[PDB]
Amino acid sequence: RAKAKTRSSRAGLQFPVGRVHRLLRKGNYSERVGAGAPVYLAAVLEYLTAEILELAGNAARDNKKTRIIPRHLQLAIRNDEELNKLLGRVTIAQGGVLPNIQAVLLP
Amino acid sequence: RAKAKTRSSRAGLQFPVGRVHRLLRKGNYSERVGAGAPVYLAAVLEYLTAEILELAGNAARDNKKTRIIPRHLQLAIRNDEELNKLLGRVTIAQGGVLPNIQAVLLP
Amino acid sequence: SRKESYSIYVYKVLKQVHPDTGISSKAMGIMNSFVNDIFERIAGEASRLAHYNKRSTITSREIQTAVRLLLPGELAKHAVSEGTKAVTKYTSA
Amino acid sequence: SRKESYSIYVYKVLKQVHPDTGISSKAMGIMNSFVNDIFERIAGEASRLAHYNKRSTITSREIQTAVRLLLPGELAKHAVSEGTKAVTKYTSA
Amino acid sequence: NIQGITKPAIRRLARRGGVKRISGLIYEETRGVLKVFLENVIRDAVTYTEHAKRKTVTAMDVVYALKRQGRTLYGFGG
Amino acid sequence: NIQGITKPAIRRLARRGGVKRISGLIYEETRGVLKVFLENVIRDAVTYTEHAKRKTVTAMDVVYALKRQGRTLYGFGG
Amino acid sequence: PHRYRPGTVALREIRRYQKSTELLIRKLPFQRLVREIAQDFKTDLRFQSSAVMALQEACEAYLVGLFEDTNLCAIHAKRVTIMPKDIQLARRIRGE
Amino acid sequence: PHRYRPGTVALREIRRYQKSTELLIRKLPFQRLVREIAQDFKTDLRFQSSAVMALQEACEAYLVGLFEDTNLCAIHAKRVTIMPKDIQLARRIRGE
DNA sequence: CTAGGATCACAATCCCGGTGCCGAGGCCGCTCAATTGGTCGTAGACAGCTCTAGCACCGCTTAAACGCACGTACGGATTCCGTACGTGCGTTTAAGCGGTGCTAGAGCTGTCTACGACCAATTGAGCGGCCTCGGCACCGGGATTGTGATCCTAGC
DNA sequence: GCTAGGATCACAATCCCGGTGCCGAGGCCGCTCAATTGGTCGTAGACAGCTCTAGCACCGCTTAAACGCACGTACGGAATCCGTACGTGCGTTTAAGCGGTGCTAGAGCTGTCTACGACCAATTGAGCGGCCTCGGCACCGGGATTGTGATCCTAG
Repeated sequence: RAKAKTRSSRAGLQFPVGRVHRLLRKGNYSERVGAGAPVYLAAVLEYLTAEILELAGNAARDNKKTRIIPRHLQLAIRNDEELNKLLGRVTIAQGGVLPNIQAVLLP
Repeated sequence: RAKAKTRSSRAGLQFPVGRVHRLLRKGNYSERVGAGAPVYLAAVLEYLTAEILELAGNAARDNKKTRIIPRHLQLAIRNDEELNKLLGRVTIAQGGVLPNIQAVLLP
Repeated sequence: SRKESYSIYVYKVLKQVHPDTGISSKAMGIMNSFVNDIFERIAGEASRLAHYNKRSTITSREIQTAVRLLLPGELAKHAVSEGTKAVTKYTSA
Repeated sequence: SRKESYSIYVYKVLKQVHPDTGISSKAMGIMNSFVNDIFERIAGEASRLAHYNKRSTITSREIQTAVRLLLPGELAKHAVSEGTKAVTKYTSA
Repeated sequence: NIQGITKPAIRRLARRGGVKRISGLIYEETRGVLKVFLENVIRDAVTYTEHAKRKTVTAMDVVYALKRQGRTLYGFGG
Repeated sequence: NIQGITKPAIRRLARRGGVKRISGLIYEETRGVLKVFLENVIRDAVTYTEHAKRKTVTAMDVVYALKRQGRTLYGFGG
Repeated sequence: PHRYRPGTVALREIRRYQKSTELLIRKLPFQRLVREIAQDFKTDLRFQSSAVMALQEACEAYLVGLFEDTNLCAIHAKRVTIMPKDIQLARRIRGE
Repeated sequence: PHRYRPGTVALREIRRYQKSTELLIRKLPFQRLVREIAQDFKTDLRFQSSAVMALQEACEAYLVGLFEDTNLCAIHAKRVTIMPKDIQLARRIRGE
């Protein structure tokens, strides 16, 4: 037979298409799953992960740090209106809060 | 063969045990459905339906009406703290609101 | 084209609890929506409970637990009582 | 007992976007939770979409629509672009 | 057409909420809020329509949109 | 044990929330609110534990309980 | 010759509208608004009558709830008149 | 000798706690509270360390959010001190 | 001349008997999905074992909590003003209702093909276990910034 | 000589740097199990065609509601003063935290079995859409009642 080529590599993705497919079949969502659905889902997940990681790494570099910690994730998420909206009812563990003091309280 | 006896009649219920079962099997909830699950679900639904109709009929009679309208259903739901909690996010079409005026606004 | 509804069964329980009381069409639509909603909530919770425990079958236990999780306070107690009575009566035909 | 995760793939992506940046285990747990949550949301909405239209198959269209419904604003546009590109490349092997 | 939501209508809505006195600036704020809400709902309803390959928005599309936005509506088929 | 949530702790929590001045009656109210929240979460977590026929509440049970109340927690396995 | 003191008619209106259930926004204006808004998403869009009625039911319910919360906010400030700052506060707390 | 005017130390504390991320309630008292509360539902209940840690983490986040909304409520009434009425209003608006 | 009261005039309201309509609620046939009786296999129940991780206890060491005290500043009560909003009337407008006409498109049916489920044979992607060393947390001690007040001056 | 604005100062807290050392991030290893390949085949949905419904467009008529304006009053907002009670700080106390030790319960896994649900065929009756009709409701006029705003009266 032919040398095994992963479905991820065929789509140029880093996320596991085969694993996404298996999780769909065994997650009791529908009777059948199209061939393109796992590819699409994996690509979307990858894009979102890339975006968040990019913003967290940027926040880390501004802090002169070389490792991402929950704080940098909180900063990245809460400083982007769109990401904040997506993750509105989400609590990042060990994230803390954004520095915000009401103007009326200042001396 | 023997005369057809409905599963609803076996359970002493008015709700359709066979239809509750069919809806469960074709609703993509699980690969398998126990024999008692539809019976239990139907009984619970029936109980809730009995409760809300009793309270709505009581509200109608208090309003000198013989037919239940959406108003009576709003009255029943919002005047019961448990039912209100269960249906907290629900909007009843044509239901209106509960008469409530803040004490500070009174003459 | 037939559109299945719970209208008949709602009318039946209504005749049990209020023999002389009728129901408008609007209220009948409301009741159908209510029943469908509660169904979806309970069944979905049971599905999640099955998946979490690495089980396939939704049994009466999953339904009971879902009811306890969704119905507040005394509504759970009586709903559980009703379900248990019905299941018990049914298994003995 | 093995416990499948997204660790390898999220690390690969990080190494692609930030070759000289690492990640703590705690942050790794955060990322895993994030991925699982967003996978659930999108798949669940696709399933509901399929059911609404009396269809039994989840295709790329359901995923796309789910992505539009979930992701706010510009997030959706780019995600859709990424998904379409991936599907196109895959179909041409 | 947003001006069609006249001041008396907004007053009536406030009266149902048990509100006694109204500032002159409330009407414009309310109009804006309503516009935002309607935009969100119609965006979801149209998305649902597009998925079904329909060209007419049905009541079901609106009901579903409301449900997914945590504003479940009873009385229109679900 | 509810008294173990001391006045300084509540003050610290308020400080993280951006609070500058605190009334003396805030402490009893906060304790009550916290108790209610905790009761709700623990109730659901214990229900999950009992359904699994376990005698130890796991972190997953807590995560699920929080999730279903619309307070999804990241960092503890989902 | 007879003039009711400010507030009496307001309270009478409160009672009347809190007792009735019909829709309070004019149908045609609302329909026009809906169609105008939908136009930005797709052209030549048709609408079921029930779709418009559902939209109107949801919008009115939402607005009534918002006015209720706004009223509660106003009273907190020892006031009886609602202003935009009250709506903004209510919405902010609600998460909108 | 030197005495900072009321407010200075409060703002310094705000800055410090808003910059840090550690949990602010003492672990042991919280654990004892959790165990006391769970006792009313089921006896002889054991707790994973991570379960307690998750509960504490979540509770503190919830309370911080509530204090934030309470603070916003206070400012609305032209006050800088939070009182129970502010918490009550915040919770009411949130739907709790 | 007082405040509180009793009395009055009026509009808005709740109430009753009469009208009549269109919906609710029952009866028709029938069809399709709910029921009955059967075989088959695998998912879950039950018993046993392991070892992990939870519970319980003990001894120091501080860090933080508790308590008390002095004081300032912030909450709150009181007063006055003016303007913005409520109330009411006359005019205008466009919403609501009815009736007609049309056609686009929703909804349904029939055909057929693609393409998704399933299997057997294959194997390398991903897993847990092990090792390491450098990014980080902590420390000491300087430089830096900011708060609070003390002393000085130019101008009133 | 008194005052506002400023310069100058004390000193407390924070930011910064260089050194220390540790234990978590990250890579390597063996291997297994679940992802890939090639093939079979059944049915779900795409596509075409057809029908008939209901959504759109238009018109006329009535009248209820919106609008604009006039007037007045009561309410928001600004200002002032009091006082108490929360904040900052020093001293004493206490119990949280950490490290260590020991026990054991129960969570997780494995093996075996059986009973339970899936699936099928045969069949029959529940409940569906269509049809009919008569009484509960919405509406009306005339009335009795209530509440609001104003007035005259009383002992004081």
